Amino acid sequence: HHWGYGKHNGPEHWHKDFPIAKGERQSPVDIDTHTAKYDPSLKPLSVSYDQATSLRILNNGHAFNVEFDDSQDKAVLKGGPLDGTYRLIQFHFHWGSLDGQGSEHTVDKKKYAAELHLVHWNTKYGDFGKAVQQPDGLAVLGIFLKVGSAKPGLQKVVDVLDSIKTKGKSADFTNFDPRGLLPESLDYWTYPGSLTTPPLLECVTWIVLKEPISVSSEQVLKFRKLNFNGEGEPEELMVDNWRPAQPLKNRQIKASFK
Ligand SMILES: CNc1c(F)c(S(N)(=O)=O)c(F)c(F)c1S(=O)(=O)CCc1ccccc1
Ligand SMILES: [Zn+2]
Repeated sequence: HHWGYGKHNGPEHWHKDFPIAKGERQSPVDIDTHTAKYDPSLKPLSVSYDQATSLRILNNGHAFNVEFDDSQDKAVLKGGPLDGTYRLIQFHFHWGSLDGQGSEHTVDKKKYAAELHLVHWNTKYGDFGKAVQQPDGLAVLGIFLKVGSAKPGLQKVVDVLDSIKTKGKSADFTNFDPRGLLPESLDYWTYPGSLTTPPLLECVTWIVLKEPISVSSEQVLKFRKLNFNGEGEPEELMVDNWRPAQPLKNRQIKASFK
């Protein structure tokens, strides 16, 4: 009876195994755009993905993960609100059963169809597993997806999904360039928060871009053909793998713009 994205094992149950679920800096949150504070001290985000080296794509049972070789100083996130250098380790998405839901963060209560998480760890902690044990261990760049025109830089991911349909499947995934997933603007909101799945560790500086990317209905439809189950088990479509917004408690969301 492990955690997941259903009635008896979904987000409202996670606190029994992971009591930090009711902690002081949980994610996601609703972003109140009127209450977010413009912070003229915030720097432009520096996203340096030119040398990123993707390796593989994996269905981990609740998302698909595009993994990068993070053993050199390649794909890094810096600036913005961050004090160090954070290295890209992987990206994944959260999405809905319907276009009207799927994002984890919300913007004035608006839910997007999906949300992309580009996950980076602080190089001062040496590796990802040590970083998640620190309050400044991770920087996650969150990007909303809306349904409209296709995202061409997404299609290589979409097309490999039929090869990783079920939990535990992987496929080689080299030469994927994550710059194809970024909107034109790097304007953002930022706040201190957590992993949005168990173990829910309070280790994340969230950086959420204001500008969504467009993907086509056919692209998100292929996300929804994935399965939470393993091969040879009853089929459970991988949909609604998002945590709802959590209490903001004693936090301020800062805006890089306006
Ligand atoms: C990639 N690591 C990761 C993560 F990025 C996030 S999120 N949604 O970005 O805060 C999580 F919520 C999260 F829980 C993890 S995990 O590696 O500890 C547990 C395994 C896992 C892997 C992929 C997606 C979610 C959780
Ligand atoms: Zn995520």
